[PDB]
Amino acid sequence: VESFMTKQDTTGKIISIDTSSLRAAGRTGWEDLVRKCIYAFFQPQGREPSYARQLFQEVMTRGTASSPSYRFILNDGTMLSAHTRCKLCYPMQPFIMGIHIIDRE
Amino acid sequence: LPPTEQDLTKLLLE
Repeated sequence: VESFMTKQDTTGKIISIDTSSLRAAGRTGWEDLVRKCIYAFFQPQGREPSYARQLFQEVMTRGTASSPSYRFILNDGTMLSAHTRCKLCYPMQPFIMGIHIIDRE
Repeated sequence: LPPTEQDLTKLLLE
């Protein structure tokens, strides 16, 4: 599984990212990949809020959330998709752990 | 509030 993790505080600010799995995956361009994926996650979905905002609102009320697939474009024109799941964790202050899973197919 | 380019540069080096 090609993925990366984020941690957000309860304002939704990202306070860390873990790219260890991407760096072990043997492909170049993972920095561009992570930026592009995050930016796609945070983009307004037409008239609806971004998946980031939808997941944040849901996870803070109900403790878990999941996005459908969203697409983004690497610098060389390569089209990928990802989806995101997250979880409110009570350890310290409470934080939101998110996993972002890449589909290359 | 989305993360800016500088927000991500910081997270990715830290």
